[PDB]
Amino acid sequence: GNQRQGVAFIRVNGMELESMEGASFTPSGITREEVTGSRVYGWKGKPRAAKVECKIPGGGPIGLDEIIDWENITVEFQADTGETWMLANAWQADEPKNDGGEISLVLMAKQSKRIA
Amino acid sequence: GNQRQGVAFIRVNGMELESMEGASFTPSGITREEVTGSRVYGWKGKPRAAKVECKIPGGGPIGLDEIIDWENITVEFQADTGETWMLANAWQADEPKNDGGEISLVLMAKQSKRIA
Amino acid sequence: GNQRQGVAFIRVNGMELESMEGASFTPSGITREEVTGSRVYGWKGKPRAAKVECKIPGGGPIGLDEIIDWENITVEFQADTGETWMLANAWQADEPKNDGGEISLVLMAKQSKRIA
Amino acid sequence: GNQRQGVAFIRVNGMELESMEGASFTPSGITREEVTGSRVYGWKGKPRAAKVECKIPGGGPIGLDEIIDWENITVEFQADTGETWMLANAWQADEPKNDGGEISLVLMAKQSKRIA
Amino acid sequence: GNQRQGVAFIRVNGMELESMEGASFTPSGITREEVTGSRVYGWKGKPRAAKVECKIPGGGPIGLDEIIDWENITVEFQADTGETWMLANAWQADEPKNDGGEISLVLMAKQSKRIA
Amino acid sequence: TELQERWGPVNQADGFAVTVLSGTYGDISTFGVSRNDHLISCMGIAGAP
Amino acid sequence: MLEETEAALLARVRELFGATLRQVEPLTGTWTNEDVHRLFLAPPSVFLAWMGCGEGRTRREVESRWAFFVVAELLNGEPVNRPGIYQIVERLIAGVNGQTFGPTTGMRLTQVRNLCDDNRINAGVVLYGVLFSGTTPLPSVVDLDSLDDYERHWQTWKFPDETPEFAAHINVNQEK
Amino acid sequence: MLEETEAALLARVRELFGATLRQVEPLTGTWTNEDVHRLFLAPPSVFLAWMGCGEGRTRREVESRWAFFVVAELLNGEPVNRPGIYQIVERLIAGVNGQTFGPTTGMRLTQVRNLCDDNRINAGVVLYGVLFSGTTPLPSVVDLDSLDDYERHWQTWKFPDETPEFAAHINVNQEK
Repeated sequence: GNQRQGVAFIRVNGMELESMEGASFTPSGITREEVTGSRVYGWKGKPRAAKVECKIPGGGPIGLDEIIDWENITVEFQADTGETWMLANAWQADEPKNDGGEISLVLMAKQSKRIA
Repeated sequence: GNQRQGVAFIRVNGMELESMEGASFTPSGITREEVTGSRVYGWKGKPRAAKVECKIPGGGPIGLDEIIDWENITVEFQADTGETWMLANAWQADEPKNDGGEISLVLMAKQSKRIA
Repeated sequence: GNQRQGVAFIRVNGMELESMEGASFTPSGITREEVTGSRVYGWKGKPRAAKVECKIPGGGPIGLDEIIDWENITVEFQADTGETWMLANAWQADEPKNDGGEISLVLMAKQSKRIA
Repeated sequence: GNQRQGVAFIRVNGMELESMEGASFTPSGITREEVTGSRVYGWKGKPRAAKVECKIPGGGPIGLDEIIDWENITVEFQADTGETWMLANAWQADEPKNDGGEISLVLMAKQSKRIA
Repeated sequence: GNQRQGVAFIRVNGMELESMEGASFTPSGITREEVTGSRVYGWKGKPRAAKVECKIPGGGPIGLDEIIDWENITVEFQADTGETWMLANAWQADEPKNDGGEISLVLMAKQSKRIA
Repeated sequence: TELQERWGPVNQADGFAVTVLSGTYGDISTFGVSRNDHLISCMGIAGAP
Repeated sequence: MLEETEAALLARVRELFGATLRQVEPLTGTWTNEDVHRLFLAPPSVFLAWMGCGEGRTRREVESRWAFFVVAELLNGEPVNRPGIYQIVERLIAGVNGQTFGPTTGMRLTQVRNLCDDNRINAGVVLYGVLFSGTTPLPSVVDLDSLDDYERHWQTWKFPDETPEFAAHINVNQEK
Repeated sequence: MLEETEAALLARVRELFGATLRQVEPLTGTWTNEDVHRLFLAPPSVFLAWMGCGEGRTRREVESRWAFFVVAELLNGEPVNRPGIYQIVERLIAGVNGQTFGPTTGMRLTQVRNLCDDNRINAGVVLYGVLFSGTTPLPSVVDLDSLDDYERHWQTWKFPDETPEFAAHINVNQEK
């Protein structure tokens, strides 16, 4: 109780990546858009891939080369409250831009499982 | 330890370009977009070119004509922690705008190697 | 009996630093904050770095250069009542200045240990 | 007869805390605010968290660590005139600091009930 | 033995400048700052330029025009306790003003070296 | 006497004695009352084959 | 907890100075204009005098103000040993600064007065006087201890006086 | 470090003024209403008097306030050398401002009082009085040195008194 999430730990193969102020998570599932004609006509399904967006301070143990060479890893987004999702067979996306000593980085995978 | 990167030195042909507050790096590799059909279906590859974005205070030893006349140079993005990337056969891209006493500049190369 | 905190001693590397008055110690922990929405819910955590703010007479045997080159030291805040706290691998923050024979030291560390 | 509030007692877990002066209690409720448009309409509500701020001597029997580890406590603000309020499941907010044998505690809770 | 700083002497081009009270000297170096994310990590560097803040009576033999035309000078901050610092190629910052027979000079330099 | 000399603060040798008494409960109680020594320990057994 | 504190300062002074000071003795009252003609000075010696207590931070602590009156001899307008008296004052300040003395802690130097007018100059004594302020706590509430067997509980409902009484004499620990 | 500071100030004054000042001598206590009839003034002369010390910034330093009482003669309502006495005052201020004098450093001028009432005018003396404040440190703790061959280490475990004693007389540096 009274443990509303404010800080989250990202982990990659048991490394606990150094994260910045804003970490974002989107679990995998179905995106439910609109299918509206004359009436509302319910909704329509659409697949979604699980995504974790985090910023890493540069110069840490992880380094940027290991970031850009990540092809098959299993990541874990753990909440301070306790909500611990895991992404198997993950991969980094977008450009790992090294702006102002911070590594803007996103890791996404096809499956998201809430363990413990 | 406790050397999280906050400042970076950019060097061209061993000249250590005078760079300003915002310096950005993107190592060369593969940009990992997604192809998703009914299911997530993994990801898709796409080539990426190494890019260094820096702002130079005008009136220094480097000048602006030398900037616009750079066709084949060797660039080195050194981090205060120690991560030193190197780009061979680089070239300045975009327009080198001399706005408000600052030389916005971007240097692009087809390869980035993490030396030392 | 119910003795209260009087003078506070600031030590670096097992050597006393002349702290004039009002040396401040902020322990490392979590800075709980309100989470207000439709109704008040609980508190939100945020990691914090332990901090010691002390004031040292200028021109002392310590020297200004030795102060400004304190990347890794081991600070100790000792309350005369007996409780003391140790800063593991602390560094000098802020901008040191020797104004009027006076300097202010903000030594910040990852965490503080209740030793002794 | 028309007695006024004199001293105020701050208690945690049924144990008095030494308060110097100006130990402020703010009840939990709604902060009614103006709603101004073409004319004056009424007031708008906003939920609040009850909050007791009090100053404690450092180095005392209470100890700094026990203060910084107060995730769930039961605070009581008692006015010597007779009325008293109890904080349901309060926690320590703000950034505690032992500045010159002085510590400020902002114990904030979801609700405050006028017991006794 | 343990002598402290008393008066501070501000010299330009090997000649004293009459500084009334509280001459300020900030050394050139790196301003280490906290880096907080999921947890506290370390410190971040940022280059800093050395600074001397001295107050001179107006209308003196130094004059105002000579002060405002100090593009390249060699400032020396000497603590009477013995330690002295020299500013490599300092220049006048800020906006000089001869208010009430008083002028404030912020002589700012790229680097400060502990000579003598 | 030998153990107290050993267990003394100068010889620095440490020794402990372990004994077992076979008999009836009263005899073991009387022995325990009689001895009163912190360096000997006994176990009492009744009718041990 | 003032008396324990003053005993602590006196013991500390005795330990620090030893035979250098001829004697040490608490002084009743601050140094007035006739203390010189009334006390057994026997200089050089120092006197510890409690000058009162200002309000402390809390309602359980106060800022006690103590004073160290140092005495010596100035025969023929010449101090008996000027380095000695200066060293005595200086060491008294140094060794009784910051260090706790019993319940009181945070001894901070506040003032040092020369405190030598004609009354003491013609009496052949210097009276350099040090002052101190310390965060001394108030004594706690006296505890209690008693164990009596709980056997009877007499309750009386507060009815009107001449209304017939209603009460229960419970008498716990009764078995039947 | 006050006596050394006094010696430094007196030496500096003697060096600066030389034969212009007839004498310089430390004064016991600040200038009272009777020092004129009791001192060997021999004007023109300068007296250095310690006026105490207020609390400094830290717990090892104090703000010591000294005083320079300058004396001269005013025969027939006319000072002997008005330029001379004014020059003495100005040069004493200039040469004892900012400059360190032994451990004390940062001498700052704080006040210059005329300090010439009827008691001194009728006695034919002017008493221009300078005051100074300086950051002077406190003496450090006395060091120690001794070398005794470590040979024995008796350690007694704290059991209740009449419980049989437990101890170890280690006696290091023993071979067998």
